[PDB]
Amino acid sequence: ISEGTTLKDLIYDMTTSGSGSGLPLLVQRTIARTIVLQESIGKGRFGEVWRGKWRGEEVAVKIFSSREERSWFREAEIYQTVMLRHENILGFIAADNKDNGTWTQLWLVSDYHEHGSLFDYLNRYTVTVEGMIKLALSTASGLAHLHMEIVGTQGKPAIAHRDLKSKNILVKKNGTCCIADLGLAVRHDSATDTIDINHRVGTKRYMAPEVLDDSINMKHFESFKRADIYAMGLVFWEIARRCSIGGIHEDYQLPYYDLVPSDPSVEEMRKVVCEQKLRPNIPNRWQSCEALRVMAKIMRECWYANGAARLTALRIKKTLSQLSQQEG
Ligand SMILES: CC(=O)Nc1nc(-c2ccc(F)c(C)n2)c(-c2ccc3nccnc3c2)[nH]1
Repeated sequence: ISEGTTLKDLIYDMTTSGSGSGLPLLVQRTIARTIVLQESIGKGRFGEVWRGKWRGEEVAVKIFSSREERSWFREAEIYQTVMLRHENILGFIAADNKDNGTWTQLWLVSDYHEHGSLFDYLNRYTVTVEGMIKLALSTASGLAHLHMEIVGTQGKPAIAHRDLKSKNILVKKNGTCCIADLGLAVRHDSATDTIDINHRVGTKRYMAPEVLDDSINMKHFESFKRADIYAMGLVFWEIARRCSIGGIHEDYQLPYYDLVPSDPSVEEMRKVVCEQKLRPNIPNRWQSCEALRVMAKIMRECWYANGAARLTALRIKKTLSQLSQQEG
């Protein structure tokens, strides 16, 4: 990397470069190793994510714990898949490694979005009925592009987030969300019908019914695409459940808070979803605006305790794409 180069020039030179692929290793490496960590801004089992500057430009640095090396690899593998780089899918910058044995350091460097995750934004603020759409449409524009199975030269195989939730969604400056945390994600090659997979994963909450009572078929790459939606459905609930309309904007709450204890189990969740087939009670005061209902629609159009029955991702994309025209 030459004197004066800016992260912008890198990314630009990249997108507009021959192949729609990430930056050259040696370069990704140079970046990671010259980043200037600022201060931790979030932790987890996956490790911990910090905020840092690269030659002045802020950046996000997710730092895994050697013990969690595979989680690191998968993301690195995926965020670099042939041509996945939507406007709603976390801009991947680089991945690197550093020591030996017990202390090996694994990093993933992305783009920094001040606002943070939805689960934080939905707690710090109260979106507009207008914003509720940008946020919900983008998420949808994203999960679409992720399942969007292209084919040919370098057709991005269809991918399934396998763990979409209010925390793994980041919101930009212009109130545009973007998918993130593709660690548990899986790919699907259409030219040989394969899946690089392998049990019950994801957050014990937004788990779809198929998985909860185990009666799901992993042979067909749909059981995956499907569960993506239901979960993305629960996420919509939270968004509007925190939307303002003249004063009423019920406190933020995680899906199924009044039914099962905080930090649920597979059993405690399997009872209120499989059995009771109960969903987050959509307050009656919801049938107010023409938009607000479209959500309450999709929200149940997703909460079907039946796989195939759920709406497609690409769909909600088109429907909210239209409801975006007529409104605002
Ligand atoms: C659960 C959770 O917080 N997941 C999660 N993974 C990442 C991340 C960061 C860098 C990177 F390269 C990759 C691939 N992912 C982030 C993330 C990304 C950008 C952020 N920008 C500001 C604040 N927090 C952020 C947090 N959040």
